[PDB]
Amino acid sequence: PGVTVKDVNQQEFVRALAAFLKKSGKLKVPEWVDTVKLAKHKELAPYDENWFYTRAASTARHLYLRGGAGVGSMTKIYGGRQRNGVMPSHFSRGSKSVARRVLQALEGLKMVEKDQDGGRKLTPQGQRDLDRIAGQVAAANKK
Amino acid sequence: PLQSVQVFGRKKTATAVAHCKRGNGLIKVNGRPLEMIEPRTLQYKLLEPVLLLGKERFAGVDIRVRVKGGGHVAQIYAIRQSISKALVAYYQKYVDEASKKEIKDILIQYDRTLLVADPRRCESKKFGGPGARARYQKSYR
Amino acid sequence: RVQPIKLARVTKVLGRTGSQGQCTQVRVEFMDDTSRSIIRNVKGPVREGDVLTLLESEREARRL
Amino acid sequence: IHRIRITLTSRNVKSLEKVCADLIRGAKEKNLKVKGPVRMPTKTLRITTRKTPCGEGSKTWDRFQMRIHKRLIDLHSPSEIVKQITSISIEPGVEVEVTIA
Amino acid sequence: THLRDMIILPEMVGSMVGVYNGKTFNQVEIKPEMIGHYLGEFSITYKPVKHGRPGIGATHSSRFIP
Amino acid sequence: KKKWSKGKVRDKLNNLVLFDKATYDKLCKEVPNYKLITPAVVSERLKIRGSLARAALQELLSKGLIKLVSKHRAQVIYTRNTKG
Amino acid sequence: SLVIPEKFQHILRVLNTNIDGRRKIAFAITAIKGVGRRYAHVVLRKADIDLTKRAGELTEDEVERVITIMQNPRQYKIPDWFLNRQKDVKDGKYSQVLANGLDNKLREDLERLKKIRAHRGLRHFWGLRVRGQHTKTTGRRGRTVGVS
Amino acid sequence: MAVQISKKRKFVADGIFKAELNEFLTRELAEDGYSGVEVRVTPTRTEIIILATRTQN
Amino acid sequence: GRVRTKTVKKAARVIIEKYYTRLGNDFHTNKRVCEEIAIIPSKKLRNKIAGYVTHLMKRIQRGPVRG
Amino acid sequence: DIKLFGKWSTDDVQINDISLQDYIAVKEKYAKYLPHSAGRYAAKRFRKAQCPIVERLTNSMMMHGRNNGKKLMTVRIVKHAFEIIHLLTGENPLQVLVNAIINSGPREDSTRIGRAGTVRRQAVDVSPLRRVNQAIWLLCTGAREAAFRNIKTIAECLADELINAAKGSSNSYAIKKKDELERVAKSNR
RNA sequence: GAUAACGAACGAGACUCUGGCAUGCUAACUAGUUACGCGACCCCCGAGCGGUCGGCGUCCCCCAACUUCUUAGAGGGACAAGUGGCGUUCAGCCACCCGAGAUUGAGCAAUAACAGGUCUGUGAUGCCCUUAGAUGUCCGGGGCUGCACGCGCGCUACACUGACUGGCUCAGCGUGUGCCUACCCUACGCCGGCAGGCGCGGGUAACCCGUUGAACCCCAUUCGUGAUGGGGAUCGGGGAUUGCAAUUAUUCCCCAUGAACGAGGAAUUCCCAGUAAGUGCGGGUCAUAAGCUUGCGUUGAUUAAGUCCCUGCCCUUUGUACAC
Ligand SMILES: [K+]
Ligand SMILES: [Mg+2]
Ligand SMILES: [Mg+2]
Ligand SMILES: [Mg+2]
Ligand SMILES: [Mg+2]
Ligand SMILES: [Mg+2]
Ligand SMILES: [Mg+2]
Ligand SMILES: [Mg+2]
Ligand SMILES: [Mg+2]
Ligand SMILES: [Mg+2]
Ligand SMILES: [Mg+2]
Ligand SMILES: [Mg+2]
Ligand SMILES: [Mg+2]
Ligand SMILES: [Mg+2]
Ligand SMILES: [Mg+2]
Ligand SMILES: [Mg+2]
Ligand SMILES: [Mg+2]
Ligand SMILES: [Mg+2]
Ligand SMILES: [Mg+2]
Ligand SMILES: [Mg+2]
Ligand SMILES: [Mg+2]
Ligand SMILES: [Mg+2]
Ligand SMILES: [Mg+2]
Ligand SMILES: [Mg+2]
Ligand SMILES: [Mg+2]
Repeated sequence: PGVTVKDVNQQEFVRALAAFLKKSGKLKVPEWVDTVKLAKHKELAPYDENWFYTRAASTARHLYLRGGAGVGSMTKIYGGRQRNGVMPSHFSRGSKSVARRVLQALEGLKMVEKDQDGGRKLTPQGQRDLDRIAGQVAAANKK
Repeated sequence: PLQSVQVFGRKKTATAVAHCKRGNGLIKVNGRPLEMIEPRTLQYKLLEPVLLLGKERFAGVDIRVRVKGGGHVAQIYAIRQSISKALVAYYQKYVDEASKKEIKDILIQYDRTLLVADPRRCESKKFGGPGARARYQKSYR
Repeated sequence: RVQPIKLARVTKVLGRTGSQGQCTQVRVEFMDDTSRSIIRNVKGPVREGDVLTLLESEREARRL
Repeated sequence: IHRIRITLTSRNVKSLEKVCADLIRGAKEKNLKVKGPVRMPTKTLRITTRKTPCGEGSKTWDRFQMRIHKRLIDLHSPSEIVKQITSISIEPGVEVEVTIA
Repeated sequence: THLRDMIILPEMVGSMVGVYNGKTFNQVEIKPEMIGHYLGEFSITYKPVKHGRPGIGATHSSRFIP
Repeated sequence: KKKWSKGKVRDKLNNLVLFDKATYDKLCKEVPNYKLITPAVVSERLKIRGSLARAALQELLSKGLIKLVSKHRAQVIYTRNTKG
Repeated sequence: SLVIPEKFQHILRVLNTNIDGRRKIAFAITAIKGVGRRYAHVVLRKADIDLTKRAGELTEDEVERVITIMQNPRQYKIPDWFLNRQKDVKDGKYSQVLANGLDNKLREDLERLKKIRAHRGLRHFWGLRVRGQHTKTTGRRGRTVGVS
Repeated sequence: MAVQISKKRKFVADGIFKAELNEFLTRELAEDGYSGVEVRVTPTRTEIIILATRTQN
Repeated sequence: GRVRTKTVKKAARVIIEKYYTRLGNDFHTNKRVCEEIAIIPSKKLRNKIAGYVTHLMKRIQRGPVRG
Repeated sequence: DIKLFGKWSTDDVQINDISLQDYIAVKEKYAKYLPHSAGRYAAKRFRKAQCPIVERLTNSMMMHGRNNGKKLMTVRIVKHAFEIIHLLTGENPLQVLVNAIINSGPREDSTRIGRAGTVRRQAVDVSPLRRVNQAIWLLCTGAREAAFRNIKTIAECLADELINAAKGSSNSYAIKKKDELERVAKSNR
C-alpha cells in the first residue's frame, strides 16, 4: 500500500538488499574481499564470506537517506572505537579503498551516480528497487 | 488554512518539534514510523501518549516530528513529550478546552514529564577534578 | 512461638542518636493494643506513621 | 539600489546595540528598506591559565574569556547614501565593515 | 667524525671511523654487516650502570628519620 | 612478586565440544522436558560447551520438541511444549 | 551432524606443535608459533574450508592442504604484508617463519645484533628494554634492596 | 581580498596593540602625569589620545 | 536561609513609614510601587524589599511595630 | 490495563506485609510499562518510596563501573529475568519479586556504639524504607556474584536469586545475609 | 532583640557571569519551519489533497508566508509571596498549592600573617660573583629518558553485566591559513590492504570542513569458564609520515610474538543529582604530539537529608609554668 525505505526495519532491510545484490550476480566484488581488514581499528577480518554485498547494501541504503556522501563520509559512517591497548581508546575511521570500491561497484549496477558538487547519490533506478525491496520486507513482516 | 500546531518537547540538549496537523492518525518521527525509532527497549516510552489516550484521540490528526541533538534516550523522551504537548495544544486551539483537560490531567497523573520539561542540565566541570564534583586523588606522603 | 513478633506504628520521632547520628529514637504504639507505647531506636530513614517489626518487643530504648 | 550589508562587531553589547538601533532608524526615516540586524552567534574566546607564575601551590586556574558579538545590516541603497549614514554612527568599541553587491 | 646520524653505506665498509659519543671518538671498524644501520649506533653514549648501595632517602625508613 | 591475596581454584570444567552416545540421547530425552531451557542450563545439566549447547537447542526447536520464548544476542530462552 | 565423528582427532601434530582438536580450526592453528588469528584466518579462506567446524573434525586430506598453504603463502596469492618475515636481512626472501624456525630466525636476529655490537644488540645481551622505554620505574623483576 | 584576518584574531591583535602602546607611553611619560591612552580609529586616520596632566611637558 | 539583610529591612521599613497609604497586602502591586518611589539598582533586591514590605504591611495592619 | 513490559499485570499483586505496604510501588498509579522513568526520586528524602520497585531493582543492577550508566542493558536483564521466573514458578513475576523483597529485608540490625574504639555493637530496629533498600541491594549483589566467571547469564542468576528468596530457602544469597544480620543482632541484643 | 553604649566601615549578602521558563516582543538566504510549485520513487487504484525526499525553487531580482524550532537582544518571571502548623509575639523554620524554577554552578572576595613558592616569566631589582682560555654568546655531539630499588598521580585490565564480527543510530564545547613565523581546518575524485600519496576545490568561517554520521549504548553473530576468542606487556621483521637530523627505538600502520594479572595486605582518596562512574569529543603543548591537563556533551545510578564518633573549623566559659 506504499512502502519506502524509511518504513521498515533497517536491520532486515540490509539483509534483504544484500541477498538481492547477491542473487543478481552483477556486483563487482574485488579480488581482495577475503584477505583484508575493514578498518585499522579492527582486529580480525569479517566473520562472513560475502560481507562485501552486506557492506554494499548498507552503503546504498545510507546514500538513500543522505545523498552527496563521498569516500570520506563513508569512512566516517563506518568508523569506530580503536582500542589502543594499554592507552585509552579513540575514534578511528574505516578503510578508504573498501569504501571507494563499494561506491565504484554500485555505479556498475547503475544504482549510484557521482553528485554534481561531489560525492555520490542514488540513480532513480537505484531508488526504485530499494523502495521495491522495502515493499517485500514489509510484505514479509505483516505475513 | 489548516488546523496545525507546532509544539516542542525537550530533554537535555535533545529538541523534538512535533507538527500536529489535521489528518488521519499518521505519526512519524524523522520520516519513520513511531514503532521503528530505536532503541525498541524504550519503545513503550514513545507509545505512552498513544496508549494512555487511545487511538481514537489520535485518529483525526496527523503528527510529524523533527528531532535533533542529544542522545538516543534523551531523543526518545523529548519525542514523547512533543507528542503529548501537541495533542494538548491541538485540542486547546481547535477542539474545546473541556476535552483538552482530560487528555492533560490523565497524562500528568501518569507522568509529569510528558507535559512539563525536565530542567536538569550537565553541571560544568571545575578544575582540580575530573568532573563537576569529583576531585583528583589527594596524596599526603 | 515465644516472643511473637510485634508490629507498632511510629507515632513520634524523638530525634537522632548513636555516635554518628545513624539511629533515631522513635515512640512507637503497638497496633494490636493501643495505649501501649514504647521508645525504640531505629536505623535507616524513618518518619511518622511507619510500621516497625519488633522481633523482641520488651526493651525500652534509653539513650543509645 | 545596490544590496549593502554593514558588518557590525564589538565586545560591548550596549555599544553595539546603540549602533544597530541608530543605523536602522537613520535608514527608516530616509525611506530605506532594512533587513533587521541579524544577530550572528556570539564568539567566546576563552583562555584558561595556571594563575601562579611558578608552579607552586594548589592547582588554581584563571578562566579568561573574550566575547565578540557580530551584527549584519543588509538593505538596498545607492553607494552615495550609505556613506553618510555610516559617518554619523561613530563609536570606539564598534568596528564597521561596508560591503556592496 | 661527529656525524652520529650517518648510515653505513656499502661503499664505506672497511673504514676505521672514530665516532664521537659526546666525550670521546670511539674507534669502530665498519664491518660489512653494518650496512643499513646508523654510524652512532655502535658508539654508546653512556656507561652501563653497575648499581651501588642505595643511599639515605632511597627508602622511607631512611628519608624521614632525623 | 608478593601476592596479597589467594585464588579460589575450582576443579576445572572439561566440556564436550561434540556429543557422544552417552550425551546426544541424554539431550534428546531430558532437555525438552525442562520447564526452563537455555544454553546455560543445558551446558551445566549435561556438561557440554555453550556453543554446542546453543547449537543443539536450535534443531530441537526446528524439530518442534521445544518452544522458543525469547531470543536475544545475549539471552535465548526455550521452554517445553505446551498442551491444551 | 552434532554427534562426535568416529575419527575425531583429539590432538593434532602439525610442525611439531600439538594443535587442540576441540577448538575451532581458525583459533586452533593459532598454537603454531608464527600463526596468529589474522594469518590463521587468511590461510583457511585460501584453503576453502568452512571455519564453522572444529579442528578434530578436519579430514586428513585438507589438514595436509592447510599446512602447505602456511608453508607457502606467496604461492596461494597471500600478499607480502601478511608475512612476518618480509624482506629478510640476508636474502630478501619473503616468507612466514613458523615453529622452531621462528625461534631460529629470532635467535639469528638477536645474535646478528650481538655479533655487530649494535646498541640494540647490547641492550638485548643485558636484561634491558631495547625499544627506548624508561627503565627507572617499570620492568622491575628483582628484589627489594633497602638501606642498612 | 588583498589581506584579511579572522575576527577572533582581529580583536586580539588590536587589543595587543593598545597594551603595548599603553606600556610604551607609561615608560616614556613617567616623569609626566600620564593617566592613560585612548585610540580613536576613523576612516582617514586613528587618534592616539594621551590623557596626562602637565600636557605642556 | 531566607533571613533578609539590613539593606533589605532598612529600605522596607522606611518605605512603609514614608508611603504606607500607597502600599497593600499584594506583592505584585508593592513591587511596582518600589520601582518609582525608590531607586533599587537590581531587580532581585527590589523583589526582596517588596517581599518584606508585603510581610510588614500585614503585621503593621494587625498591630503597631518598630515602624 | 497497564502491564509491565506489556505482559505482566500489577493489579493481581498482593502485599502480605503491612510494614512494607507503603514502600513497595506495585499498584495503581505506580504500574508502569517500563522500569525507565528518568524521574527525580533522588531530589528529596523518601521520594524513592514512590519509585516503582521494578525500576529500583533495575537501578540497583548497574554496579561495578563497567555497568554504570547502562540502564538499557539492565532493563533487558530484568525483562528476561521476569520471563525466566514465570517459566519456573508459573505465577506473576512481580509477585515473586515482592515476596523476594519481603523475605530478604532484615527486621532487626545492630548499630555500633563504642566510646573510645573497641566498638561494641548494639541491636536496633530497621526502618521499613531500609528494609526495602537493603533487600534490593542484597538480591542484586546475590545475582551479581553468582553470574561472575560462570556461563549462566546474569538474567537467570537474578531469576533464581529472586525465586529462592520468595520461597525463603537458604540457597539465596540474600536470605543467607539476612539471617546472619538478624543472628548477629540477636547476639548483640 | 538585648543593651554603657552611639553612630558607622570592611567582609557576608547585594553584585557579575552561567542554567532552567516565555507558542509574549524585536529580526534574520551566513538560521530555519510551514505551505506551495517542480521533480524522483512506492503500492494498489485500495488515485491520492496518499507516502518518503538534507532532491530543487518560492531570496535579491518577477516569482510565499511565518519566526514555533534557531540566533541574540530588550523586557518579564521568584519574593519565603499564598495557605496550614510551629516560633514569646519577632527574626524565622517546616509542609503544601500554583509554578519552568520554591537552595543551578561558578567569578569576586576582609583584617593580620607565612622568613610558603617564584631572582629559571620579564628591558622588575639590591647586593654578590663572572666577563674574552667568559657563568656572555654561538655551533657540533652527548645528557635531561641513564636502572638491584622505594614512593606519588595515572592508563589498561583481570572478562559472558564480556570480547569479537557485522548492522543500525544520537552530541555539545570549540578551533581553523600566521608582525616576527616557516607552521591552518579540510570536502571531493583517483591510487594503495593500511598507514599514506596525488590531483582538485571550499573556508580568515551561523557561509567551507559539518546536518561536526562520536563513543559507550542499541540489534544480530561467533565464542564458552580454558590465562581462554580475557589481557596486551615485551620483542623480531617490514612499510609510511614529520623533520636539517628519528640510533637511546618521535610518531604512525602491517604480520608475528603473546608477560604479569582470576578483583588486590596493612592502609587510604574522592564524592550526594543530570552528581558519582562509564563513554567518547574539542582546547592547551604541537615541525612531529596525549596515558596529562583544561573544557564539552553522551548514558546515568546506589546511598543520605544525619552527626560530632574520628580528622579539623568557628563562638563562649574555663585552666595554663606555653608566647619560634
Ligand atoms: K638577582
Ligand atoms: Mg561508527
Ligand atoms: Mg563525567
Ligand atoms: Mg621497618
Ligand atoms: Mg555469566
Ligand atoms: Mg523563538
Ligand atoms: Mg503567636
Ligand atoms: Mg581572606
Ligand atoms: Mg623560604
Ligand atoms: Mg620573579
Ligand atoms: Mg623552569
Ligand atoms: Mg647544543
Ligand atoms: Mg625531565
Ligand atoms: Mg615520592
Ligand atoms: Mg598532582
Ligand atoms: Mg583482546
Ligand atoms: Mg601554511
Ligand atoms: Mg551550511
Ligand atoms: Mg591469549
Ligand atoms: Mg568483580
Ligand atoms: Mg592534540
Ligand atoms: Mg604534561
Ligand atoms: Mg568532631
Ligand atoms: Mg582524610
Ligand atoms: Mg589547673
